[PDB]
Amino acid sequence: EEDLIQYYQFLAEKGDVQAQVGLGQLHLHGGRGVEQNHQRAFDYFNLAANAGNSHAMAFLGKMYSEGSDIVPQSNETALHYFKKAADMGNPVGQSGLGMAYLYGRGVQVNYDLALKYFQKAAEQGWVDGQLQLGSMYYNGIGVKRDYKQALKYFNLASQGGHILAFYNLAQM
Amino acid sequence: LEEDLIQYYQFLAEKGDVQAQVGLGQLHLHGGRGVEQNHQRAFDYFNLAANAGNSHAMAFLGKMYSEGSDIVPQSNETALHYFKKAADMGNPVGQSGLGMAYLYGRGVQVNYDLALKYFQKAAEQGWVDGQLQLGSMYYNGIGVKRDYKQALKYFNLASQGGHILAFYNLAQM
Repeated sequence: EEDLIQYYQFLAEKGDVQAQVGLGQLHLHGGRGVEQNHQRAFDYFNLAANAGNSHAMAFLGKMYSEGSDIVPQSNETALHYFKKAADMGNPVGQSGLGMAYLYGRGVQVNYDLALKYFQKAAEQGWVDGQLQLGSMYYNGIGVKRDYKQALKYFNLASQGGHILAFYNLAQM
Repeated sequence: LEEDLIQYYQFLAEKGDVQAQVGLGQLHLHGGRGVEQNHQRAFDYFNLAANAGNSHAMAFLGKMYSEGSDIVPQSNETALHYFKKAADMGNPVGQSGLGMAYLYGRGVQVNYDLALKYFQKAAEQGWVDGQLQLGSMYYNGIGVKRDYKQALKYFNLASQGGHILAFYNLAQM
């Protein structure tokens, strides 16, 4: 079991992008056998992102949107990354741009754009995108109020994004 | 007021809403948010929705038929009927159903080629179980020659909850 973690660090060192992102995330939270390190997380994420991995880009965007002493907070490079991610089209990126257009974070407030981004994320099962979309329907922000739309997306979010999510969690 | 929503769903299912029939069916199948475990109402909702063309309803039926109960008397041949209807429509649960069927010759002749290809189709869709089956086959060289790295890829996917982003979703379920 320890060998599997070291094997992964080995494959990541040799350019396995999947391994870089996976490990990046485990250091970001502390994991299977992995001790938590934001340093190692940011470094892995830069590796995979420079290789073009959309998930890595989005993780960076997050770390810049919510800055620590290792990654100092900056909404401008968080935007840079959410936009690279979203172009490809990663739901986390789509959500990020969504928030930016909803609240004018580094961009002019634009409710249609927000709406379309949250919808794109929401379709891909991204619970947050669904929550955001639900709020906009509930509060009639991007659109005219539809409590039932809100109900649909809130329901999806509560199921974990998809009716089958339970079963994936049932084995995790 | 959650009860009012459960009743609102009962209302929508009763008026032909396929999603609501399937959703409530699932809640009755396991026992859930405000809902009592009831295999009978589960089976009725699943039949209602399957007749309407819903792949999830079909797959659920396939499941309670491969795995018999007192309500649903076991028949892996109709379990196969439904897994095949679901799989025809891209449903990962169905695809996985055929996969098991071919892996272990349940109501069908053993065929590792088919098991492997059905598990691939389901795994592609983030379905943790299909990823596990596929991983097992590569790891123990069942359908093909042992491919430790393939095995590893799918085990990793499974361990992440089917997708690297899955943890973030499943944390809010």
